[PDB]
Amino acid sequence: AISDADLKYLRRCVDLAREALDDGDEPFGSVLVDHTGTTLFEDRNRVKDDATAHPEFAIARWAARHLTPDRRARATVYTSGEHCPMCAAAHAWVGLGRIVYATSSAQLGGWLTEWGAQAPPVATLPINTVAPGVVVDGPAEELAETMHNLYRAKFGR
Amino acid sequence: AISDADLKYLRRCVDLAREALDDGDEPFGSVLVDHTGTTLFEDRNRVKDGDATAHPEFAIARWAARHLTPDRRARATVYTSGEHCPMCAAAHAWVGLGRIVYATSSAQLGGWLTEWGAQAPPVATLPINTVAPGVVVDGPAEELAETMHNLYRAKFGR
Ligand SMILES: C[As](C)(=O)[O-]
Ligand SMILES: C[As](C)(=O)[O-]
Ligand SMILES: [Zn+2]
Ligand SMILES: [Zn+2]
Repeated sequence: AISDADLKYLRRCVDLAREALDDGDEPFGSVLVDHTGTTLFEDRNRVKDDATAHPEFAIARWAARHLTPDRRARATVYTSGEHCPMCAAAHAWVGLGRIVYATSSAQLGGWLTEWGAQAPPVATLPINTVAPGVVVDGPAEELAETMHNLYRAKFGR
Repeated sequence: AISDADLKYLRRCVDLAREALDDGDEPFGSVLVDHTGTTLFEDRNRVKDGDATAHPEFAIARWAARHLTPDRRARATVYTSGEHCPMCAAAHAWVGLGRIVYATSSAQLGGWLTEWGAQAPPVATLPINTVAPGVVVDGPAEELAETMHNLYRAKFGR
């Protein structure tokens, strides 16, 4: 279930991923939203300015520092790309709520393989393999081509 | 695959885990050792201030990314009292660290929790190589099973 409201936030994730691309980083963007609708924190990949500089992970730590457990449980995380296992686990450790993603890690994995990219050193596990209790929605068919194009800009060869 | 020298570092990890439990934190301890046998960085769990991501293996991955070249990372070993959760195993692999040696597996931990009637963590106890297929992993250490059973029971089995 991805509503029109969820798509709007996913579009903002895509914009953040493009901000990252244009700054020399990798095209991953994410947004943290309170149950009450309000955007709490937005981020993107900052690999240039540690390979662990993932925005979803920054979200998890920001949430643990700024929000009570009750507010974390009720918050939603939107993301352009489905969390890697590092980030899915961090999300569950700090007790955040629903995740909605635009493109799956399986999708990205298949595209990387087409570009002849040597396999990343972390497996593309579905969020629920890592974090079984998290409610996960995605991918968003409307945004597949756009994300393919952003990924091609960074990782195509 | 567990040498005398490896076991000595695992005993240091256990001591770090005990330090953590005595300070109010969870009993997890880890040490980063370079290819010359020199300890570079030691750490322990620090979750009690409210950040459940304050794991020592993740601190080591970030420390290593800041302080070590890619070549030095690849040749360093991470010793740990408990096998890396998926968060920490992924971070380890993303930063390009080398071998991991652990005293107790995640299979041991998960089996003990269910023995004790304790709630499972919200992160699945995936073995390191499910998350990070290329990392060389050694453990667990039979010599340390009873100690770590006792230590995890103290924190998680009440
Ligand atoms: C979707 As990611 C590589 O920022 O965990
Ligand atoms: C063995 As652990 C919970 O510090 O990743
Ligand atoms: Zn990630
Ligand atoms: Zn961990």
